[PDB]
Amino acid sequence: PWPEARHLLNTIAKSRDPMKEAAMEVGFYVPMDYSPRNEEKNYQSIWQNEITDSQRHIYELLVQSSEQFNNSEATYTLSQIHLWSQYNFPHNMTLAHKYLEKFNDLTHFTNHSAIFDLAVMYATGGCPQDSAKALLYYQRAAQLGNLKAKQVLAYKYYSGFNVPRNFHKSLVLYRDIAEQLRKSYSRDEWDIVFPYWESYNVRISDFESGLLGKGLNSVPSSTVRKRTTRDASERRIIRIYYAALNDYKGTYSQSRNCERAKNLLELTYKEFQPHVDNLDPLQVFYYVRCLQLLGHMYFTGEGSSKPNIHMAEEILTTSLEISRRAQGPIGRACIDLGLINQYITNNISQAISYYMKAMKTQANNGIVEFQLSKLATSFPEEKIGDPFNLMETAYLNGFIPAIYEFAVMIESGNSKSSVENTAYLFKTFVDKNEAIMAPKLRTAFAALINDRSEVALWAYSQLAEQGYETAQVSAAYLMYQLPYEFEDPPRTTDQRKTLAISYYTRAFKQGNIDAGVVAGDIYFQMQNYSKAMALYQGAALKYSIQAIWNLGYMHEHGLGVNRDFHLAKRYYDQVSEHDHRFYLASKLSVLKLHLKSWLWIT
Amino acid sequence: MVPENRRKQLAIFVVVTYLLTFYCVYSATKTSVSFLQVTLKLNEGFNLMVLSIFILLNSTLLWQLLTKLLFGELRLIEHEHIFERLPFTIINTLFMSSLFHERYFFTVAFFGLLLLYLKVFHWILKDRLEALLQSINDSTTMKTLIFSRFSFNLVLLAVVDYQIITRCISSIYTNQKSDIESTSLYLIQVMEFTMLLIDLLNLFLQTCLNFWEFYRSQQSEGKFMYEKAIDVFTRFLKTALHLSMLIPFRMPMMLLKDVVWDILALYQSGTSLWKIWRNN
Repeated sequence: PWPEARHLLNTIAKSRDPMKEAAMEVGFYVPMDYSPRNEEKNYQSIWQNEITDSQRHIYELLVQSSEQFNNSEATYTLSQIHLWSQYNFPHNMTLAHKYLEKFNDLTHFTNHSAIFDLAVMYATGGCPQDSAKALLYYQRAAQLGNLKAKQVLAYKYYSGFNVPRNFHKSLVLYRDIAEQLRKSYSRDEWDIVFPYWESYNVRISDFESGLLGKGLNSVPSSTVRKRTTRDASERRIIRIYYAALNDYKGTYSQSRNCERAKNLLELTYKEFQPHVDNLDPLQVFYYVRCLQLLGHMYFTGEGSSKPNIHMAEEILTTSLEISRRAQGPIGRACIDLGLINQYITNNISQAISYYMKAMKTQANNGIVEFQLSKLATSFPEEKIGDPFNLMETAYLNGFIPAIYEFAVMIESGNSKSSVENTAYLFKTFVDKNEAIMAPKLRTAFAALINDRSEVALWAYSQLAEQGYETAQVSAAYLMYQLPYEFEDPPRTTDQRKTLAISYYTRAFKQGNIDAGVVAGDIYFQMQNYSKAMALYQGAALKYSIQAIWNLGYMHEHGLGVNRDFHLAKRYYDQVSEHDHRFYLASKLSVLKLHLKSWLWIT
Repeated sequence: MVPENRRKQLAIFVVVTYLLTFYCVYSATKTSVSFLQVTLKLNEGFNLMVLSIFILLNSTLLWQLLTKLLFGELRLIEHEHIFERLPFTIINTLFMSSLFHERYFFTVAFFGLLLLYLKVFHWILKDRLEALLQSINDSTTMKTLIFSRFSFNLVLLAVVDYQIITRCISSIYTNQKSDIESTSLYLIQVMEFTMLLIDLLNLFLQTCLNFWEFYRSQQSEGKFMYEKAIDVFTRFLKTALHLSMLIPFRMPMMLLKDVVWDILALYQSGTSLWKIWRNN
């Protein structure tokens, strides 16, 4: 019956991602607490009222096929259905476990995707957690040749979580994965132009107020792109350019749509070219910016079939001519022209001149120094900077291939070639390519903005183990939030909190600060008072306001340390000294302190 | 004083302010996590102004009760006087406030309201002394304890302003910072409270004059001469301090106003000096 099963499943379009369908022409709800009885009753109601009869027939056929015969291909499919909540079916975390276990029993440790998922489910203890079985499964899935498994093992060896600290093993694993990733790219994608994949590496709960309060948190918000923005004659070109931009680099709610931008740019160029001379005061800026954007879109070839190299060159040199007078910007135009005449045409000196004019611009990230270093390596008689220095500046700026090239270069020669710096470089590369190792962030966000919340928690828990800090703090926020004042605390089970604490702690040790304060609050609610002050002090040494004030509050009460009012006043004067706007609260707290002291009457 | 409709208006004002502040506090609380955030929310503009209104109301009520305790009840002449004299001083104090911007917004208001209350106290004190002189009762000698009560009022206000000025001079001396405008602010406080102290000194010497007059008159030149002499003495001290302080600061307006009214007071002092020459 499985052939008929596949033929039927061919017509349901597994998962709809509103980030993509909203590109033809807000936020989400997160929950606060959890209860298994409510969830299973919701599951029963969904199966009772929503599902259509054809889907009933399909699911019954699937159960019969995967139960009667050891089909080994209906089990996997039904497990994926119940796990990623595809084909309009609801989420179950125990039955997916059952079916993945059956599949692993069948295929005798030959399939590594199911082994990876099972190791995750055995390490997070969703279903008790047992680290040894999960580690064995990680090893096994690393042997078979999975990348993410090698990455999670390398990270687990690099941070000291769950195993002792060790830098050489992490170095070896990171070198292996960096080599594979370098060999997974073509020559044109590496040398000429890097592909543009939309990143969803943001942490959730930055669209909302924030973590541990607004205007109170230390680490700045990380939402790099969300709807950039800034009377009849003037505003038209502004609106048209901003529509072009907002449809070139897609946003979070709506992904990119490039053909629209191509049409719009060619239309506005053909319409505005005859009479450009009248737009001197301000509009020449935005017009030449649009012109450069369209030239770049032609040179790369996005939104079209193939690149138009010669037309792009003419368009860009026209843009640069228009820019010469009225002193417009030359960044992207010079960058692209240099990229062209160095490889497409065989005149190198012009490319050198272009790059040298482009180095000091703001628009470049790392391309200029990268090409300069490669050429200087190929032609030592140019007298153009120093290869190590150029690759160094490139790596520092943030260009991806430069990270790997600089790691290789610093490993080839001493130049402070310790194990820590090299491990850090390779980890930076592996983490920051993000196009193969972290594709599940897209899926997580998609499933999250269509009311399926648990599957988002699952995807984020899967991405936590690899070391993607933002995914860690996101899964944490979805498992436990900070409750508003004078309100009952959440009602989540104990395992939920004891996992959220680990995720918070690893997020903190990764570099984030606010996770320290929030984990301290989790312990404070859990009535520990012992391991809380530890994190509190560890964060206070990094100058956190709420951390310091809360440490004061902890001291001046009977919990933990015993009633040392002096150190309390010390910490309150500290929080008043470091930052300003907390003046009133510091003073009022010292006043309460004085009042307690005097009420001496007894 | 207080008309009936004014009293009901004030009761309405009090209850409205209390309700507004309670609502604002509960609002800024229920939408916050920790004390720091609700503080940053109370400091917000609307809630800031509402809390400042509450503070002003409670401070006026506190000062009213303090007055009722200290000076009992005021005579109608005193109330007419104070109601007449308030506005010019209120404008002068607002002008002192407008000298410094957002940096010194609140502490200036603190010291200004303190100065206002102390000036009201000094004026009602002078009027009470003048009443005591009119209402003198020669049935008994001016016993040590009656002068003791009056001088209790005097030394109360004396030690108050003296503590204030000495603490302010100490704050000036310890704060040799780049924040020179704070030193100028403290100098304004010194000018005001020292003016009050010199007024108290004037009143002290005049009441000792009357005490010695009663002393000799019961036991055993015109007093007008000595009264006017003390007047000139205290006005001269005023002028000297005003010069010696405001010339360093080179104030555009307080300097000119103060010294102009001081030279007019010196015109009056020269006329009284001619009275003395006629009484010589």
